[PDB]
Amino acid sequence: MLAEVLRDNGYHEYRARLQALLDIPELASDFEIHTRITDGFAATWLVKLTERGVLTPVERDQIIPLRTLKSRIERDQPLTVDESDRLFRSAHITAMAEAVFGEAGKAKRWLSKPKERFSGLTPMQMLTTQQGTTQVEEMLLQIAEGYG
Amino acid sequence: MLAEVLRDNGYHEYRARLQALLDIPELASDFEIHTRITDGFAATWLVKLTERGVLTPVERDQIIPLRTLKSRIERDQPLTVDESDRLFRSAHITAMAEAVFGEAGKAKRWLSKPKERFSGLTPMQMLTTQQGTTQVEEMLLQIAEGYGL
Amino acid sequence: MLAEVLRDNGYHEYRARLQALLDIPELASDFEIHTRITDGFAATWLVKLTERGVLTPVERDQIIPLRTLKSRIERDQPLTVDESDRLFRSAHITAMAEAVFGEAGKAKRWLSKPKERFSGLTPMQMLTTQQGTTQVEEMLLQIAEGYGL
Amino acid sequence: MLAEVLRDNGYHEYRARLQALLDIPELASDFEIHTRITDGFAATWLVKLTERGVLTPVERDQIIPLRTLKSRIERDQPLTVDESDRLFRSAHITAMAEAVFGEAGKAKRWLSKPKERFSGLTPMQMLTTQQGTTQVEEMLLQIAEGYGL
Amino acid sequence: PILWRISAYADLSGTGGLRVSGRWHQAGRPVVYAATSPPGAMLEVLVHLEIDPEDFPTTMRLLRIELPDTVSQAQLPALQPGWSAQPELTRTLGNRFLDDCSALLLPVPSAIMPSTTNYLFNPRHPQAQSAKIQVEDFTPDSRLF
Amino acid sequence: PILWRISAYADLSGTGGLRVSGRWHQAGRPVVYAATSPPGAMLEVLVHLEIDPEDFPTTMRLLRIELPDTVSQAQLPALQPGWSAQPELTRTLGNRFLDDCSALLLPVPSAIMPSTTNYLFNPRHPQAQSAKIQVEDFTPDSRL
DNA sequence: GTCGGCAAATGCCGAAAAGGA
DNA sequence: TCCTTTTCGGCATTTGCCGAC
Repeated sequence: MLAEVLRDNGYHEYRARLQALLDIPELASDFEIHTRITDGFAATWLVKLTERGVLTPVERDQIIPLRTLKSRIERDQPLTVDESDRLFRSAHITAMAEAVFGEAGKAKRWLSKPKERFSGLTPMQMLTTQQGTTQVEEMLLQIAEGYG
Repeated sequence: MLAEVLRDNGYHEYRARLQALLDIPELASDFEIHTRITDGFAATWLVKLTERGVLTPVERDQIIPLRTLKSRIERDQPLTVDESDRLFRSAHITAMAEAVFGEAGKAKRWLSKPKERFSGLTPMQMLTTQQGTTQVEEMLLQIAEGYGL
Repeated sequence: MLAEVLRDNGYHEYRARLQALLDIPELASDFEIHTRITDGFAATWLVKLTERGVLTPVERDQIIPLRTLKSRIERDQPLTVDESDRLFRSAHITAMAEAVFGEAGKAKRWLSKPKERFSGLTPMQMLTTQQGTTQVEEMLLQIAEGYGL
Repeated sequence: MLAEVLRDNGYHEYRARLQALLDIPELASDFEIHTRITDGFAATWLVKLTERGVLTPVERDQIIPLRTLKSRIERDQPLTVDESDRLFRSAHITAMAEAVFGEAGKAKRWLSKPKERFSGLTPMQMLTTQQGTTQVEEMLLQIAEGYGL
Repeated sequence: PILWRISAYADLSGTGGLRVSGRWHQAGRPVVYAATSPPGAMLEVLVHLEIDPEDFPTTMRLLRIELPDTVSQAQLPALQPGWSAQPELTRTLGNRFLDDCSALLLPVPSAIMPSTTNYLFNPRHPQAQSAKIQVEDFTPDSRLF
Repeated sequence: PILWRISAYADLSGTGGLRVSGRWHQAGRPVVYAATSPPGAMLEVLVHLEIDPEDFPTTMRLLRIELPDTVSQAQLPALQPGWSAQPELTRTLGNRFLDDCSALLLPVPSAIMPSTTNYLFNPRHPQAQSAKIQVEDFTPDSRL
């Protein structure tokens, strides 16, 4: 719950952005977030996130392959728990970065820029493991401590 | 980081338990752990864990279906990144619980008992999402820090 | 003596619950209760009690085996004195627990849960002997009186 | 232990009398007594008691019919939980009356003769139920405290 | 000096002690068990009587007991380790205190928490009338059941 | 007076509050939760952390904290009914007490027991140096 | 009687080269 | 260069029968 380490209004801004990114109410409980992930998110929301430029097509492909996504849309099925988990990881890191940097542009640029600590990998590529997600959150908090 | 709050003593305990559970050296860095997860885990290790009574068969199924794991071991394929991540979440929550509770039995019991905070779900059932694993970590650290009010 | 310990409305509520559970008048004397037990309770009452969810099938079997119960009912027979005394033990413990706990669910739950005082046995399982029944009574009175030290 | 702990120094005497009647140590816990009852008492002890003159043949057959007693002694099975429970009730009120009166003879005379309170029934017959056993215990307590009318 | 009790009755009679015994007394004497803190009494009850919070009796009541500063206390002898498993010894000492009727209160250690002191209250001492009792209600912001 | 803490650590640093939240604080502030009685703290931990006595951690330590009666404590505003289910309000109040650095202690009511008062301890307050702490060991006659 | 496992064909997932901007 | 469109190969795992505890 490293997003709570953000100072003053950070976490609130984190919840607002997360609400705009994945329709998660700002005062919802963490267990409610877990339930929303388990019930599965709408694939139409993912397609719209790609259309609005929130995610790059390769990021969406890493969340879910395109044929699988079209199958989900036609069969009218919510995303599986792991596809929804990856989508939530992406949206959560995006909202955290937007709360740290204060703007979608810089945040998206910092998220797509390779890092020495990650052996030349971008933070968005680090969202494949729990440990990598934790590392991205730790780096964001280190940045927010010594503002930059 | 996790070590900062986890008190280098207890953090060494956690890393030792994680090494015993997942053969990740206790001096590897966090990026090394991420790489080991991405490289994949041997299904042999999962069947050894379930045979040593560390994981319940239903927990093994929550990590990966049995027939899929049989396909993995036949093909001699490492676990996929998402299967390896589920396995790591399981073993990592187990290691943190053993570091906080001091005994494996009490830790596993606490992880296997329903919680009112999780609407009657066990912490092991919370490990299906990033947020659920995070909630389990938060509860363990609340126990460790004495935030009982 | 019991009516001296169960103060306020404890004894009255216990007698009302016994009247509901075993058709035993609230104003009947203890000797009247003993004579009613010796005369034999109807098996129809037992099957109605287990149907309404007052007794579980395992508890009914503790009271009387299923084959013996079917023999009794198809022969238009009342229960034997020992079977009647076992059923009375069950109904007495249930009514006493409902008087001390103040409602039905809590009483039956506490009676159906293992206790370390009984080496992991439930109070309803203690109702096979005079001694276990008296132990359950002692626990209920310790609860009512506040002897928790 | 429900109503037998109410005498000054009489509880240890009662436990010693019970140890003489049944092999039940003075320091055995109540749960141990329950497990001793549920393990089954040996019918040899019962025939030895009815031989030593503490149980009359009718008081013996009230615990277990003579046919069933022969069956037990021959096929070498201890008394059932209900037979052992009746034997325990007998020995329990016997030890209690011995602790109250101070001698076995007056206790046996008091237990074997009918009493008006019970409308012409002997206290040993009142052992058919939980309620009658409790009534006998209450009567013994009233005698022990020096109650008048 | 304020004491805390949890029981199905809102008095200090303790008549149930004439039939049922506790850790610190044998049946045949009236006694009131109390704690120095409401959570103390609650923990004692829940642990020693094995009550889950979902089965907590509706009849149960929490009593605050206020006593004057002139109240009389007794002193328990030095206990040797292992007394939490020797109920006969604890019952002996409590019976002695209750029968001598030398004081109203008896401080005893807890079998659950270190440095915690519970109390025995003798309702036959002449100081038992000086006790002022009041019921503390269980509000949904002060409940675990 | 005397306060009681139950935690794996035998200090008053409370550094876990920098990354872990509670009922009376948000993550990022150092803080210590304490009770007025060892049974109080034990009951709070057992109820709110959902620990069974057979699973009580063996790393847990009971710490007795002694402070002079001259210490500074801040008064909590009056709480209307429902606060036990409003963690945002209690977290905000605790954060305001901690960041203002006005007093060393904050008395707060318990959410499971009436007439029971727990305490917030701010280690960043300059009066946290007068605390004397000692561990009270759990004896075999003090088990759960 | 519960908990756990085994294997076939229904069913799902998405690879891969070829096509489009 | 970057990304999409669909082909069925091919992975994944339900589902009911059948073992272990």
